[PDB]
Amino acid sequence: ANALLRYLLDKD
Amino acid sequence: PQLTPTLVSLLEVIEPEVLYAGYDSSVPDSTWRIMTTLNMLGGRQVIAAVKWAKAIPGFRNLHLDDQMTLLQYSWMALMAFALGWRSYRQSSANLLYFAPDLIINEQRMTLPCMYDQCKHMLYVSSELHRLQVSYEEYLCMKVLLLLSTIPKDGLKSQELFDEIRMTYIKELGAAIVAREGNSSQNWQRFYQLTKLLDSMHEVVENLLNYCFQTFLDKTMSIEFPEMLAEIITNQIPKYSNGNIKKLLFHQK
Ligand SMILES: C[C@@H]1C[C@H]2[C@@H]3CCC4=CC(=O)C=C[C@]4(C)[C@@]3(Cl)[C@@H](O)C[C@]2(C)[C@@]1(OC(=O)c1ccco1)C(=O)CCl
Repeated sequence: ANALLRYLLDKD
Repeated sequence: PQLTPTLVSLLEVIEPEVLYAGYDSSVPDSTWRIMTTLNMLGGRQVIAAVKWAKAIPGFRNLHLDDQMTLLQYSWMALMAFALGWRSYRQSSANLLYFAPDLIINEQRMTLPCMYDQCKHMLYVSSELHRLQVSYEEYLCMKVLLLLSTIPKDGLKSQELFDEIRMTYIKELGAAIVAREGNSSQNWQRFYQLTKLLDSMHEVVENLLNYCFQTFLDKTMSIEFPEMLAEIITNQIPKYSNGNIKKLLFHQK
């Protein structure tokens, strides 16, 4: 869940 | 006698610029058009808030699930508080400054389904005005809102979280002192500002109730971007399950 959120947190 | 840079000086540097809504005003207003445009603007503001949060020293050291959880719980608090600040700074009037190209004055507030919501939002700018909050106080308070709500059973990095939160409580104190004002009343103002933080919980409760309602209403045809839709979908059950813990300064 909150996939876009996780994506933004986990990126360079 | 401080030999290190102030945290608030950093917060000033990482504060994101104001975004434009891209609202077309060559065509008559409608509640639907405004709400959709604001939702899309909100999505982008929240994305900018993620980058902002990651620039707060220590935040990235929290467990990734914790970083996610904090932003999910507080995105509305962050958005409403910044809205209040822009509104407070921009005018004297009773207006909401969502963006330089989307300002809602007393007139636009009479649009269908917009009065009660705007009133709840205007409360924030009203309070900031009443207390004459400074930019530095505002920046510290905004960080505390990010750290204002956690799961019922806490975070994975609870110890680091607590240390970070205490750090910005201290920094809020520093901002009060740095503020051009009454010295002997610093501790009273500390109470007043943390009282305002407590009341943001109710502000958010109201705005989220209406947001959730709109999001679930298939008759209103209002669009949400992926960012907000995912967060809202994930949060609705939690508020129902009571999986939430508001960190109150002045209540048990
Ligand atoms: C009352 C809610 C709260 C609103 C958010 C407040 C906080 C916020 C501030 C912004 O600057 C941009 C976007 C949001 C994140 C808002 Cl305005 C929008 O998505 C729109 C939101 C959810 C909301 O806004 C309104 O109804 C509204 C704003 C002005 C008149 O009505 C809504 O449910 C519409 Cl889908």
